[PDB]
Order: sequence, then C-alpha cells, then structure tokens
Amino acid sequence: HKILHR
Amino acid sequence: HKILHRLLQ
Amino acid sequence: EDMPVERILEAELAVEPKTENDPVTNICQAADKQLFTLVEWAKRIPHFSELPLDDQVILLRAGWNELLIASFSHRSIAVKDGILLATGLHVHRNSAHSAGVGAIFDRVLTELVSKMRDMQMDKTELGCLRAIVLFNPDSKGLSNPAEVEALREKVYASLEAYCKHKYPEQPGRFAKLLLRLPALRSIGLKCLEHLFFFKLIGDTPIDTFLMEMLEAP
Amino acid sequence: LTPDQQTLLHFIMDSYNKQRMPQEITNKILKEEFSAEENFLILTEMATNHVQVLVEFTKKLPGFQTLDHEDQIALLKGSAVEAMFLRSAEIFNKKLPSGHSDLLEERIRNSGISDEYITPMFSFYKSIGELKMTQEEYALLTAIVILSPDRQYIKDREAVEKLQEPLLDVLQKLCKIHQPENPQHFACLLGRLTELRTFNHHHAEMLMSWKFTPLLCEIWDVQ
Ligand SMILES: CC(C)OC(=O)C1=CN(C(=O)c2ccc(F)c(F)c2)CC(C)(C)c2c1[nH]c1ccccc21
Ligand SMILES: CC1=C(/C=C/C(C)=C/C=C/C(C)=C/C(=O)O)C(C)(C)CCC1
Repeated sequence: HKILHR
Repeated sequence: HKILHRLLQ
Repeated sequence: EDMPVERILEAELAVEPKTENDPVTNICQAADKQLFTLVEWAKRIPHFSELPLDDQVILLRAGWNELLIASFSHRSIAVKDGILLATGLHVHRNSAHSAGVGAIFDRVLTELVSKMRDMQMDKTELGCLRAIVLFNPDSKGLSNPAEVEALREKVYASLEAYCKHKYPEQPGRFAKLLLRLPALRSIGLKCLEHLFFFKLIGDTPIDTFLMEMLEAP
Repeated sequence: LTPDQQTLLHFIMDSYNKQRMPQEITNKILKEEFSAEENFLILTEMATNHVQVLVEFTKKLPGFQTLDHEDQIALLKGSAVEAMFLRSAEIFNKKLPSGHSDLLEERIRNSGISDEYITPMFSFYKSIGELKMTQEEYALLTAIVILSPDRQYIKDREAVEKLQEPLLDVLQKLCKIHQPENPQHFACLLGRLTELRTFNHHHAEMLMSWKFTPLLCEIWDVQ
C-alpha cells in the first residue's frame, strides 16, 4: 500500500 | 468435560 | 527410538478406512464422527495415556481442529479440486465457494492437500506431524509443560531418523515437513473462527462432541 | 558450512545489526513509570521504528527484489507482526539488572492490553528464552519468518519457497554447531514459527480490544 509501497 | 473425560477412561 | 514411528504409523492405519445436504453441515457431521476416533488415536500414540488425565484433556481440546484437518487433507490427495470426508462424501471446491467458504477451502488445498501430494507425503510422516501437534507445550493451563515438550522432542528425533533413512537424497525433507505445521496452525485458527460464527448464528447442525469442543469448559 | 553460505550469513548479520539496541528499547519503557495511555504512545513508536528497520532488512535479503513488487507487500504485511514478537522475545530475554526484568514485564502488563493476550506473550518469550538462541539464530529465523511462502495474496508461491530454502540449510548447520547439546534444536526452532502464527491471527483483535501511526494502520490493517 501507499507509504509502504516505497 | 463430559464426553472427552469418559473416553480417556 | 523410545518413540517408535511404526507404532505411531499403527495408530494412523488403525483409525481410518471407510469407502461407503449443505457443504458445511456435512463437514461438521464428519468432524463429530472423527472426534471419537481421535481419542482412540491419541492413546495409540506412545506415552500419551501415561500422562496426567487433565493434561490429555487439554492437549486434545487445544489441537483437535488442526489434527482433524491434517488427517482429512492427507486422505484428499487422491481427489482433486476437493476434499474427501470420513463419511465417504466428496466436497468439491466449487460447492465450497458457493456455500460461502471458498477462501479457507482453497488455502487447505494449496498449503495442505497439494503440498502433501507434491512431496508424496506418507502416512508415517502424517502421524509424526500430528503427534507433534498433539504434544503442544504451549497449551494454556497444562500441568507439566516440560513433560509435553520432552515427548515432542522424541517425535522430532524419530521423524528426522525416519526421513534420512527413507529419503536420503532429500536432506531437507525433515524441515520441509515441519514447515506445514505453521500453515496448519493459521488455517486451524481460521476454521475455528468460521465454526464459532456458524455455531452462534444457529443455522448448522452441530452435534454433541463437536459442540463440547467449542464451548469454553 | 560453505564459504558461499558463510558469506550470505554475514550480509544478514550486518543488515540485522542496524536495529535499535535492546538497551535502547529496554530504556524507553522502564525509565519513567508511565501513564497507562502513554505506554501506548511509546509502544506505538517502537513498532513503527521496528517496521522501518524491518523493511530495510527485507530489501537486502538474497534476492528479495527479484520477486513481484506486489508479493513483496504480501510478504511484508504477512510477517510484520510475527517479526516483531520474535524481536521482543530477543529483547526481553537479554540479561538485565537486578529487578529490572520483572519491572519491564509488569509495565507491559500495565498497558491496557488484556491478560488474554499478554500471558501468551510472556509464555512465548519464556519459551524462546530457554532455547538460549544466538544472535545469528534469531536473525536467520526472522528471515525465515519474512520469506514464508504461505502468506495471503502471494501470487507466486514457488518463488518465495526457493528463496527461503538457503536460509533453512544455514540455520540447520548453525544449530548443529552452536548447540550439539540439544540435537533437535533446529526442529525446536521451527516449532516456534508455528506459535508465532497465533500472534498474527489475534493481533488485529488484540488492538481493537484496547491513535495509530500511518505506517501501522497500513501494515497491521488497523485504525
Ligand atoms: C520489539 C520492539 C520492536 O518493540 C515492540 O514493538 C513491541 C514489543 N512488545 C513487547 O512485549 C516488548 C518486550 C520487551 C521489551 F523490552 C519491550 F520494550 C517490548 C509487544 C507489545 C505487544 C507490547 C507491543 C510492541 N509494540 C506494540 C505496539 C502496539 C501495541 C503493542 C505493542
Ligand atoms: C476446512 C473447513 C472447515 C472445517 C472445520 C473442521 C474442524 C473440519 C474438520 C473436518 C473433518 C474432521 C473431516 C473428516 O475427518 O473427514 C470449516 C467448516 C470451518 C470452513 C470450511 C472448510
């Protein structure tokens, strides 16, 4: 997901 | 308790 | 060893063979039938009956779900896109999806049935795995955890013993077997979630011994 | 154990050591007798910092980056919670001053989390404590937790499997070496992997039975 996806 | 206790004898 | 894998294998063979309308109800029917056989299976496992009585209660009451799932998943190697129940019924994948429970059903097939087939898992290995699941020291409120843990280590030793002699050109078979146990735990916890829900909405014939396993004692 | 296996270990060990020292973590909780609801803020922060160092640790695993870029997300949020408990267990069982050990235990118990969930933890921490694990065994076992092929939404399971294999062989050999006293120590270890799945299962339910940072909402599926 958002943060975690880079 | 009832069933399990029993079969273990 | 002091944990003979043939005498564990005997317990596996000496509680099985039977040839011969909702999906979930049929599984719950089978689950109840097989809980009775399970207790007879547990005594046949070395040093089990020799433990305390309230300890045998806690082990079986803690791991019954994983153990039964293990033993029907191995039976279901023959069948494909499905599961073979102890009552001689075949529950097909597609029939599982429409009854609501496709997600947990497919995980059983991929992580247990398929894996068991692909590594051609034999009945001795199944029994040793189940014997480990049975001897769970982590079980809550059990009298002497060290006794349990000790018995588990004897099974480990012996299952390793058995794997090196029977399959010497697979050094990492012993580990690969042991890695089914976590996947088994995760599925078992998900199947108990589902069952607690199915009990509490009322819609499903839950017979006596399956009911007893689900009600806090 | 082979010089190729032996050099693979060193990258893990190097990568693992970027973690906050146990003493740092220890210090943050046992320093000031905290408000029950500020213990939440502290624990929240730790877990957030753990996730950050964990992501970095996974990136450098051979070869984690060859995997599908949506299976990396599956692997991460499928193992984040389990990774944490293993690291807590590592921290909790590291030797402390006289009385500090018990004081830590009771401060965690005084955090609003239920005894339902707390008693199982300290029993799991006491469990891996008695395995007298080395730092290396910890880090290889954490790596094996992360590269677990049976996580949810894993589009390509067979890829993950073959990444996990190498680590298991090293961990086997290391177990022989560091503990030939306990001949079934390797198996005893994989045993703990199982027990970590119950933490994964209940975590969601634990938090919601008594806020969160952005990264935690995401990787734990909570709000
Ligand atoms: C291991 C490092 C990374 O610290 C932790 O993350 C946590 C460790 N946890 C610990 O038990 C723990 C153990 C030993 C320690 F020294 C410690 F500081 C913390 C778990 C828990 C569940 C209390 C927790 C932790 N974080 C939480 C966040 C929310 C809600 C709960 C938590
Ligand atoms: C996996 C599965 C479930 C199983 C529950 C249990 C505990 C089953 C045991 C079955 C036995 C014991 C069959 C047999 O012996 O043939 C439930 C319904 C929750 C969800 C859908 C499929």
